[PDB]
Amino acid sequence: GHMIHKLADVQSKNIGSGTRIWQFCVVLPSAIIGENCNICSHCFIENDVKIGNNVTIKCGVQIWDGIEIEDDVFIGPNVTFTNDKYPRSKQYPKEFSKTIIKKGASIGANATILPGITIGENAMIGAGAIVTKDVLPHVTYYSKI
Amino acid sequence: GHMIHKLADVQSKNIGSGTRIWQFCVVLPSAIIGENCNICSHCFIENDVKIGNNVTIKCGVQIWDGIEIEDDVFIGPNVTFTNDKYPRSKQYPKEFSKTIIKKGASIGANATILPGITIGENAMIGAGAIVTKDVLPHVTYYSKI
Amino acid sequence: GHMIHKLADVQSKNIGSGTRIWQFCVVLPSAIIGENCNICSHCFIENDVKIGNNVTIKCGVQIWDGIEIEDDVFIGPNVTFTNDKYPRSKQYPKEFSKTIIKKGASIGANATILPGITIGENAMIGAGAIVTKDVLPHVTYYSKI
Ligand SMILES: CC(C)(COP(=O)(O)OP(=O)(O)OC[C@H]1O[C@@H](n2cnc3c(N)ncnc32)[C@H](O)[C@@H]1OP(=O)(O)O)[C@@H](O)C(=O)NCCC(=O)NCCS
Ligand SMILES: CC(C)(COP(=O)(O)OP(=O)(O)OC[C@H]1O[C@@H](n2cnc3c(N)ncnc32)[C@H](O)[C@@H]1OP(=O)(O)O)[C@@H](O)C(=O)NCCC(=O)NCCS
Ligand SMILES: CC(C)(COP(=O)(O)OP(=O)(O)OC[C@H]1O[C@@H](n2cnc3c(N)ncnc32)[C@H](O)[C@@H]1OP(=O)(O)O)[C@@H](O)C(=O)NCCC(=O)NCCS
Ligand SMILES: Cc1cn([C@H]2C[C@H](O)[C@@H](COP(=O)(O)OP(=O)(O)O[C@H]3O[C@H](C)[C@@H](O)[C@H](N)[C@H]3O)O2)c(=O)[nH]c1=O
Ligand SMILES: Cc1cn([C@H]2C[C@H](O)[C@@H](COP(=O)(O)OP(=O)(O)O[C@H]3O[C@H](C)[C@@H](O)[C@H](N)[C@H]3O)O2)c(=O)[nH]c1=O
Ligand SMILES: Cc1cn([C@H]2C[C@H](O)[C@@H](COP(=O)(O)OP(=O)(O)O[C@H]3O[C@H](C)[C@@H](O)[C@H](N)[C@H]3O)O2)c(=O)[nH]c1=O
Ligand code: NA
Repeated sequence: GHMIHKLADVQSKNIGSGTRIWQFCVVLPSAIIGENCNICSHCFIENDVKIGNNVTIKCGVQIWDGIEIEDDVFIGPNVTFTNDKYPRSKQYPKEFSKTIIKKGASIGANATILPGITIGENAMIGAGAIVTKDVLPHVTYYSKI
Repeated sequence: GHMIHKLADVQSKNIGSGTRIWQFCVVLPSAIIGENCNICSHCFIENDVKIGNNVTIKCGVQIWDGIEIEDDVFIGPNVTFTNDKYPRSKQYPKEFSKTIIKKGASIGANATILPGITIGENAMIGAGAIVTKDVLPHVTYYSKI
Repeated sequence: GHMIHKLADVQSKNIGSGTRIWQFCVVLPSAIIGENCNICSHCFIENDVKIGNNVTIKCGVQIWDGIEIEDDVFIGPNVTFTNDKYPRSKQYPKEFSKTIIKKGASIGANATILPGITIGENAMIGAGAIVTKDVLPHVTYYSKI
């Protein structure tokens, strides 16, 4: 089975065995979540979303439509994803940009990921980084201070 | 009418027709919100706050006392506002700094807005930007990496 | 007494007189919180956590295992802490890195604090800063744009 906290609003039935979803999470009906994930408190997970197995999503993360997370990915707290490069209120694009975070990659706390981004397998994104371009497999990327 | 999610704590009656306020939002009594706004999950909206019509506020946004949002504004997820330039615990200023986000402006995901800031009409703030000075109407501003 | 909002999940009994804990907070059993703290909405507070007296924690803050906050500290909204320098999903270190935020220090909104960091007494961390090294007592530190 999976553990859905009574204080979460989980509307998806597509949740793998051993997955925990914690307090004050919202998960919309079409979200797919694999086995042995940890979805920590205060996350939002939209409809057009696929999350693999053994994925850690720390508190305060929103996963928008068009975002895929592969197996064994770590997403740090307050990591921010985007799917609309030039957002204007009530101006809905035909297609949202797709982001993919590839197997085993890690995104540091409070990093910001621009639309249409690929983060390669086993990459490491520094805490607080702004990711405006694809990060290659196994690369450590951070924003200079 | 307006839609207030049963899992929100909305204490304001000042909410325009067609406005949606989603799960785990807090809205204090004196907040004014216009028509056809979307206040996504996990937002906080204080008392001395005015939000216009057709405003999109994505997840994880707090709008403090002294902040005005004009019509047609887009606020990206996890955008952070401030109203106290030199904060010390339990040291309350006589007046909070005022921020105004002007008609049609857009603030990218996880941007940070310093106190007393004006963001001009139709401006575009890059995701993850730190805004330490006013942004002119129609200007695209982002922090260099 | 202390005020625990009915919409918070506070599991700790170790909460000082005059402390307020607001909506959609999670506080795990072993957390220690002093007197006259304000824990604003949408915070997460883990087990191996000590918070002193008169501490302000604004919305959207997570305090992980290994983090101590001394008296009179101000933590801005959406400040992000970390306790694992090279995070990989399901790879648990023997010891989490310890962070200490020393008496009277202030951390600006949406700042990011790397693991093992000391922020000295009465320091001021700029909004949106990335803190990769200890900040000395009474120093104002911010990330250049
Ligand atoms: C990116 C990271 C892996 C760097 O590790 P590293 O390659 O060992 O880097 P170092 O610690 O040797 O630092 C090298 C330099 O980059 C800087 N730097 C390190 N991490 C940085 C970051 N995230 N942003 C900006 N600069 C950073 C250091 O200040 C140092 O600068 P210097 O050479 O001028 O002294 C690490 O700092 C990090 O960000 N880890 C993620 C932590 C996290 O978010 N955990 C998840 C929540 S628990
Ligand atoms: C700011 C923004 C509009 C820039 O669009 P643009 O003017 O087309 O910019 P470009 O994509 O041409 O990039 C120009 C340069 O600025 C950099 N850049 C772009 N956006 C940046 C940002 N937010 N922060 C830092 N650098 C940024 C690019 O890396 C590029 O650098 P280069 O010239 O060295 O290659 C866009 O990148 C952005 O941030 N959009 C907001 C996304 C968002 O938050 N959506 C809301 C949630 S869905
Ligand atoms: C860091 C801070 C205290 C700086 O105050 P200060 O020392 O008076 O700095 P100034 O306003 O004189 O700015 C000096 C320069 O640093 C820049 N700067 C200021 N704060 C900055 C920040 N947080 N990040 C990056 N640059 C910053 C300014 O743009 C200015 O650049 P310039 O010299 O090129 O014009 C203040 O800007 C700040 O970040 N306050 C925290 C606000 C907050 O988070 N409040 C909590 C929530 S209410
Ligand atoms: C009991 C409880 C837990 N949680 C979440 C938030 C908390 O940190 C986490 C603990 O589960 P875990 O499996 O021990 O930890 P997790 O894998 O998420 O993260 C930990 O390990 C990794 C490797 C570190 O990088 C990370 N910084 C740690 O927090 O689960 C909640 O969100 N609510 C809860 O009530
Ligand atoms: C069903 C549901 C929705 N929401 C919020 C969060 C979700 O993304 C949003 C969907 O409503 P929308 O009107 O389709 O989308 P919105 O206008 O907010 O944003 C979308 O369109 C803009 C133009 C894009 O830039 C943006 N990135 C998109 O998310 O409403 C919640 O917070 N909880 C919910 O249960
Ligand atoms: C009524 C209510 C309040 N709160 C929190 C969030 C809100 O901003 C705060 C008000 O309490 P306060 O003691 O007046 O304010 P606080 O000390 O936290 O912060 C204020 O003063 C400091 C000095 C400023 O730097 C800061 N920017 C201010 O918000 O308490 C909630 O989280 N939920 C609530 O329902
Ligand atoms: Na943030």
